[PDB]
Amino acid sequence: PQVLRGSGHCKWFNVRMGFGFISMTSREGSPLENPVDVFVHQSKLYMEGFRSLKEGEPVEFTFKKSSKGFESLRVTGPGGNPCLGNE
Repeated sequence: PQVLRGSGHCKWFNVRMGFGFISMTSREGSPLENPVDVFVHQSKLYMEGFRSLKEGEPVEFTFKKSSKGFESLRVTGPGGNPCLGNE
């Protein structure tokens, strides 16, 4: 599938279940009128420690369109920094 680019913030993250939602607020640098949910699995998070997202943390990511809607491929913090997480 076409790799897509966006940015936004962590909407929520279920640490135990290993997944969450990103609220995507920009696509390819263009702000959205209507932010949209993007699924994110813990395995896609760029960071060295225990992998999760903190609610509200700003993210940049690649994603794809699947039969379920939008799903993350790789997620970082701003400027390609590691995600913050909850630790």
